[PDB]
Amino acid sequence: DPETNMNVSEIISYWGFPSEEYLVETEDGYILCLNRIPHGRPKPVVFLQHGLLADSSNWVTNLAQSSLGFILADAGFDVWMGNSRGNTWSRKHKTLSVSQDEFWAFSYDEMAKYDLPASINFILNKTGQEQVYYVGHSQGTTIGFIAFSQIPELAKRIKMFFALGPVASVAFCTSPMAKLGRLPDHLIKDLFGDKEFLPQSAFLKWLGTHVCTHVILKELCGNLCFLLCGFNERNLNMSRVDVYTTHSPAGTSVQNMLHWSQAVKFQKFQAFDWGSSAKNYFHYQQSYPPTYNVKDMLVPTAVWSGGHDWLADVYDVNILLTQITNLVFHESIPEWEHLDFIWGLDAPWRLYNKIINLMRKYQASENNL
Ligand SMILES: *[C@@H]1O[C@H](CO)[C@@H](O[C@@H]2O[C@H](CO)[C@@H](O)[C@H](O)[C@H]2NC(C)=O)[C@H](O)[C@H]1NC(C)=O
Ligand SMILES: *[C@@H]1O[C@H](CO)[C@@H](O)[C@H](O)[C@H]1NC(C)=O
Repeated sequence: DPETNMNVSEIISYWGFPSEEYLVETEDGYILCLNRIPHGRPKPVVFLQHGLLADSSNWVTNLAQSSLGFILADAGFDVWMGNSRGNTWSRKHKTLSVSQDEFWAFSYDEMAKYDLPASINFILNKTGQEQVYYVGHSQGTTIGFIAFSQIPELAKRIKMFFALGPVASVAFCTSPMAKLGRLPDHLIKDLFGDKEFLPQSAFLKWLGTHVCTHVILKELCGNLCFLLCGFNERNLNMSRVDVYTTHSPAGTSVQNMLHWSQAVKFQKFQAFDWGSSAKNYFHYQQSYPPTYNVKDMLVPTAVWSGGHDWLADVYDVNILLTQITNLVFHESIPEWEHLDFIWGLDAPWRLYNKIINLMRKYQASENNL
């Protein structure tokens, strides 16, 4: 497969689409790579945000008529895809080197606080548009829930929020992440260091111990993304595995994994606990981390969840839906697993078509004013 050892711009150009990349600088000096599909093979803007240990690839890794990024371009949208700090394409800084611990001293807190405002405000300036549609998967969902409840000036800029496999609280997840999560913070630091989260073969074998055993592929259990997220074999293109395997995982910090462990352990949707009153005060101007309330998020939201989703589990998803003021739509696809939202064979007709039609319903209402 030519897409395996290709960059995200090369994949877009391979499928016959216009490709554009942009370097954006955050308020805290990180240099993010934005991917753009300006037209199909001024238009309304859609911003696609990847999840845990992923990248822009996620929206352009199936075929031209089965990948969200590509179908949105063909449906008449100006497609923008974000890359979270620390991944393959966003591992540059104005001052810091990738060899310094301070470079990796971030979690999804900084992604929501600095990556999203910088990325969205760059787009709105470039296009001249006043608003964007926001689509998030997995961790991209939580970045949205934080950014849009914490930054009301940014929320105003969002027409509609499409949450695919939504994650706020991760209190009841049964994914191998709750296993890594329930280890003490000092042990995670001891095993993986203070920089990039790079687990070796022995750790992934331990994380995989009798949880990834009623699977045909099994090579998928060696992959960090497939392991933490979970895959539905009834709905994956098992011939495309090497494309998914090469592009994912795409990189994150040990601190981001520490934050996800704190989310499992404390069962609270909050900012990162730095370990002491003094350390927290140095970051938040208070001794305990600020809590994030989904009730403060007034953006019109459309939610898709999977009944067999390990990470964005049924129990946590049901709690979340009761907290979304202005829930426009919600659907639970009973057999879907976490990765089905981005790589499901049936995702174009059970998901991608509904997203396009809700955007058009919003457009019809807009054009009516
Ligand atoms: C499922 O995966 C296979 C393998 O990635 C896809 O087949 C490739 O499709 C492209 C575009 O049509 C061709 O250029 C390749 O030569 C095909 N073969 C291989 C082995 O890469 C297939 O189209 C995917 N999609 C579905 C829905 O089956
Ligand atoms: C992607 O590959 C193309 C072609 O080699 C190159 O021009 C571009 O700068 C690359 N982008 C990144 C982010 O590596």
